[PDB]
Parts: sequence; C-alpha cells; structure tokens
Amino acid sequence: TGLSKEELLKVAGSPGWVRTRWALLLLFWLGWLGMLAGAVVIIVRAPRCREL
Amino acid sequence: VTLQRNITLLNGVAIIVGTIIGSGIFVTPTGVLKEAGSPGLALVVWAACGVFSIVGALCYAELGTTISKSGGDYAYMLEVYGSLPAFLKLWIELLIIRPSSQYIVALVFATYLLKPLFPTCPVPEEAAKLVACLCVLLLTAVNCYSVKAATRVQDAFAAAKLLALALIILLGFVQIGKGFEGTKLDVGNIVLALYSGLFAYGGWNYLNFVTEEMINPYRNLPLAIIISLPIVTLVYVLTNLAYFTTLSTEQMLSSEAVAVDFGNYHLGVMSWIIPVFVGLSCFGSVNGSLFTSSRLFFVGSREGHLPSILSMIHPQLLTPVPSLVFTCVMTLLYAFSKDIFSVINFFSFFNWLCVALAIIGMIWLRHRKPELERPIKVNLALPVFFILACLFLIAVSFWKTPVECGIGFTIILSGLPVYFFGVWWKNKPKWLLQGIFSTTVLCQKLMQVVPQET
Ligand SMILES: N[C@@H](Cc1ccccc1)C(=O)O
Repeated sequence: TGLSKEELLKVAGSPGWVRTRWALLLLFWLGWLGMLAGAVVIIVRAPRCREL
Repeated sequence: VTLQRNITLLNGVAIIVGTIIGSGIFVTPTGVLKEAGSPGLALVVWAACGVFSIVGALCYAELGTTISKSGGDYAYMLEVYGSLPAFLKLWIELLIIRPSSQYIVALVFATYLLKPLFPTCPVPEEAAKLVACLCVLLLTAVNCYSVKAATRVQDAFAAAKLLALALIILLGFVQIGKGFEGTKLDVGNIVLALYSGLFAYGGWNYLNFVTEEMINPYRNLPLAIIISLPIVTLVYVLTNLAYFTTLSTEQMLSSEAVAVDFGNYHLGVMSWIIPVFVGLSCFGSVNGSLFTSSRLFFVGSREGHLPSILSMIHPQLLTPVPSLVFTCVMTLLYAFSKDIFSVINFFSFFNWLCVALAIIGMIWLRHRKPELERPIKVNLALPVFFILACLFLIAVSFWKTPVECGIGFTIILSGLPVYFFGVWWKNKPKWLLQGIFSTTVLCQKLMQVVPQET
C-alpha cells in the first residue's frame, strides 16, 4: 500500500510536525546520553574485583 | 527516490571481513580442541572450514550475480521456492536470528570492553546490558544519518580486526623465534569439531543482502568475496597456530576467553589491549548486522511480504529509516530476557539449511533456466561437493545436538498463521485496514519517509 510523495509533502512540512520531529530527535539523543550517564554511574558505584 | 548505490569494492570487503572476524576466533577455538582432542587436528579443522567456506561463498557469486535484487538468502529463496517457503525464513530472520545475533554480539562487546576495569571477576550485569544497548543505538543512528558514514565505520572496524589478529600473529612468530599430538579419528567427533569452526567463518553470506546498494555488482561482489575469504582463512589458521605457540593444550581446554589468556601471557603491563581489540571487533560486527539486516527487511517489505512502512525511505537522507528503527527495536527486546541461548544453538542450523536450500536452488534455477545471463559461471563440481558436505554437517551434527527443537519448531510454525493473515489474505476486516493506513501515515509523517519508486 504505497502513498504519494506529493501527497505527504503537503502535510509533512507543517509547523506542528517539524517542531515534533525536532523535539523527538532531541529527546532520543538526550535519552542516549542518559544511557551513558546511567552506565558510568553503575560502573563507578560497583565494587571492584579482589586483588590476586 | 531509491536506495542510492554507495558500497565500493573496498567497503564491500569491509562488510565481509567485518562481519566474519567478529568474536568467533577470539572465544571459540577452545570449542574445537574440546572435540578434536589435539592441536594437530585443530589446525586441520581450522583450514578445512576455510576451503569449505570459499567453495560456498564462490557458489554464492552465482546467486549474487544472477539475481541483483539483494534480499540475500531470502531473495534467492523467493525466486526459486516461492512465497510461503521464503516467508517462513523471513519470519525466523525477523523474530529470532537477526535480532538475537545482534544482541549477543552487543553483550559480547560489553563484557570484553569493560574487562580492563574488571580484571578478575564478572562485570556488573546491569552495566553490561546498558553498554550493549548504547552500542546498538549509536550504530543505528550512525546508519540513519549516512550510508557513507556507516561504511566508513565498517572500514574503521575492519582495520581494527586486522590490527588485532596481526598483533596476535606477530607475537606468535616472536614466540616461535625463542624456540601435532595424539588425535581422535571418530567421525562423530570430527563433524562436531568442524561444525564448531563454521561459527567462526560464518558471515561470508552477508554481502549478498546489500548487493542492490553495491556500485558495480557483477565485478565488485565476486571480487570482494575472493579478496576477503583467503585473507580471513590465512589470519585464522595463523591465529589458531599462534595460540598453540603460547598455551598448553590443557589450558585451552579450560579457557573461558582464549585471546585474554594469550594477551595476559605476553603483554602483562598493558594486556588490556587485547580485551579492547576483541570488544572493538564486536562493535564493528554489530554494525555489520544492523546495516545488512535493515536491507533484508527493506527487501522483505518491497517484495510484498512484510508491512508496508518498512519499505519507506527518508527522501533527503536516502536511508530506509523505518527498517533501521525496526531492527534496532527488535534487538533491544532481547536485553529483557535471561539465557535464551538453547534455541539460538538450534537456529544456528537453520542458516546452514537456508544456504543449502538456496544453493540447491541455484542448480535448480540453472536446469530450469539456462537462458539467463550469468556474469560469472561456477564449475558444477563445486556446488555438488559443497551441498553434500553442508547437508552432512547439518544432519550428523543435528543428530548429535538437537538442543531445543521442541521450542524451535514451536517458533518456526508460528510464522504460518502470520502468512495466512498477512500475505495470503483477501483483506476482509475493513475496520483494521483503516488502522493500518492511519498508523502508516503517522509513521510516514513522524519519520518523514517515502516509498521505493521502482
Ligand atoms: N563469524 C561471526 C558470527 C556469525 C555466524 C554466522 C553468521 C554470521 C555471523 C562472528 O564471529 O561474529
């Protein structure tokens, strides 16, 4: 079920949607550096191995 | 608006030497000594997998060149056996094999990348799952924003792989500079010894899923395979030799992580280098599978089996974004599981029977259609040799290890309901079709994506 480029691009450029994409594609990139902060916290908080 | 051709000969060997080298050589050589009994038969088994891979992969230059459509194993299957046989494969690829293959490599990326900070105990399990997901997400983004970036990343990690094995091998010959054993003959062990090697070489079949993006396929695809697969075989048997220059046979039979032992033996002040190289090897293999699998499900959408949203390309960025997001999201589900490994050990056979059915299909296609153009032709003796050896190593090894087939065939037959609902159907439930269209245009407006214009 294909739908036309020249149909979609009547709606796809509208202010609410381009704002929505900037919001989500920022929230994702913030979520990812959130994964990184979470992991680095766990790695620092975890007790390191016994010495041989 | 179509997937723009961007893969060179150079990046075309990076995708294959990229996906092959992986974790296999650094953590599965113990898995051949445990069956072979001896470093003598081990060096043979590691060479025997090489030639068997080369004949297989050159038999894949036939399917590669004769059918440009680049669903790889799935397109070649659809072209011969038709819609339902190909769909059960694509369902298995979608649901189990391709997400779990990415995820366990993401986990293996974590446990080795973190090992320099955890030198003698398990890494914190939650940290390992977070770092696994950070890898799959970062490589999904690096695949969305440029195919030329993604393949430059494949190049970078193909270099990282060959640096790692060069460092192993030169220490091997330095160790030799300072100056075979009793062996089994039982075929019931030899098939298991050899089958344990086919995991390491596995992945030569990957380049075929991206042929439609490769810039001059009738040269570049055949030439990439024969450039790569000999250099894979050489660094593999020389790496497998290098381990026996340093490690006692009894040590390797025990070893949790063979490359870490070799690194700790020689480089003790800075041995953490080798864990980092095996980690970065795995990172590049996640990329290999993301890149390659998103093209499979794109093809599976445009060849009319899968839901339509997965066909839709981003028209400014020229990447099949919903298929990259779909494979990312399917991968991250596996982080929310514990030790599914027994069914994965079953489905490891399913890929080999797909290679068998496809390459059987190559002769079947040769006899039913000698009219076709064939930009290269293969001596029929090589498929005749390869198909029997493949079906032997499937059949005998399966009889020795039918590990979880009760759940295995539970999953395989679960594709047939979805075929009757999604591919066979006469589309009677019009209330659902309004939802299908609505959610489709939602995804198209959200992701900003447009179908393949044939
Ligand atoms: N050889 C790959 C594993 C693999 C097996 C089978 C198919 C594809 C890939 C690795 O070591 O990462």
